[PDB]
Amino acid sequence: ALQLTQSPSSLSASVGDRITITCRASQGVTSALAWYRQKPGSPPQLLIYDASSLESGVPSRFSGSGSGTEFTLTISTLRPEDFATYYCQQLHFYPHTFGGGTRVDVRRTVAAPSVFIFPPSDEQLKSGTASVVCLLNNFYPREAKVQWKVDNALQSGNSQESVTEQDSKDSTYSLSSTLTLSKADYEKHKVYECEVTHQGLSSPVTKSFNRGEC
Amino acid sequence: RITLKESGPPLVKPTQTLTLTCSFSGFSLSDFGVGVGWIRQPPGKALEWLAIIYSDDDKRYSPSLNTRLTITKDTSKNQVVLVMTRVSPVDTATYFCAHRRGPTTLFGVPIARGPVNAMDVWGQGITVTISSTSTKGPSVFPLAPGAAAALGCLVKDYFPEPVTVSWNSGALTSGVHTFPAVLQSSGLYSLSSVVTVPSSSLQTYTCNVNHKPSNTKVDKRVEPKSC
Amino acid sequence: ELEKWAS
Repeated sequence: ALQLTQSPSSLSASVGDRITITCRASQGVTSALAWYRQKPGSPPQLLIYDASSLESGVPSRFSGSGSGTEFTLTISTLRPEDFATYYCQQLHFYPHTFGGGTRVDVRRTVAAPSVFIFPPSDEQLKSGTASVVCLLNNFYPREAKVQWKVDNALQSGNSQESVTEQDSKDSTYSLSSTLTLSKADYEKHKVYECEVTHQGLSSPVTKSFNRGEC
Repeated sequence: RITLKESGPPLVKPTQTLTLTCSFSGFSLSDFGVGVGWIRQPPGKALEWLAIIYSDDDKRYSPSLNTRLTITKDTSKNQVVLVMTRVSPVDTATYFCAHRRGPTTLFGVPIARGPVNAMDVWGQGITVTISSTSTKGPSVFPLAPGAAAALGCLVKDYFPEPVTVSWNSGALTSGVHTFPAVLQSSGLYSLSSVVTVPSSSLQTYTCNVNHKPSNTKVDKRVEPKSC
Repeated sequence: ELEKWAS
């Protein structure tokens, strides 16, 4: 079906800035497009309907323009409540698609993550499972990539990660990634490595340990 | 003033049928051209359109979910119901219903269609978790180690959410990061809580974990191993 | 297909 692509997917800014988010459709949707702002924990809120009409009760700093395949939302003077995720929605064709969203967060200096790797506890091992956790602490911007390697084999499909919300004092994020293996598989290898790529790191940093080394 | 609110079960098991109700006030589903739609949002993901129904009773569904969705209205009760069959874990999401305006009329004559291009009022959303797990308390394991040191606790295999974690009975707050839990393929949640301290403080560190649902409290003191 | 109120 019809594709709606938002740009950028993520954007950093400060109070008082002017930002503009754009949304492009794969086929023309005339003026049937709406913009929403969604704050964490709340439902999306309508800002602009029919590509450019200002929704009632919505502050005038919000503006929408465009028609056909290209639309833009601009917030002229960013206020603290605007740090949020914005979505565009097309209503010309069924299904009524939403774009992928664009996250707007507090800008600050790039900060590389402090990385730490934790081996599984002997207590967990006795239960038959092995969790290897990697921590990326206080970094910025949000995008980071974690790659697990076991005896140099690239791992895939056996890890999960979660990211904290932007810290209200730091403006940094932290990320936890868990590699999970059976105790048996765990025992069949030695070098457990967490490789981290991030904008603040000149090149990838790797933190690792050799299993059983005492 | 238009308001909508979603209701239904917070927890549902795979293969089961999920029935969600949207009760609203401020408009009638008998008003001209009005619509009520459903949109969902898996945790951390984008909004996904599901279906919509209009007062003249036309219905439309997401093509990807068409076979599992039924939307219906009960005009006299001011409710719209969405029934999803055969749910699976990927259906865990926050589900929202929303109002869609019909064209503006002048002396009962449609003169403006621009107002239909948006879903203008939304309900708070209802969180639905799809898992076959029964209530279960977490196993708590230690996570042990600019020149900052890190340690923590891995709160593993519990259900359902939430769990609370604090450090040193609430006295340790700076440098603490408790991550949002991930729902494992097993249907149980898992989360880590860590804390960073000056590589010298290694002071004592104990995480206090509490999963109300299963009556499971645990205090786990964590230290820099090696006996 | 085209939306209900379609253009």
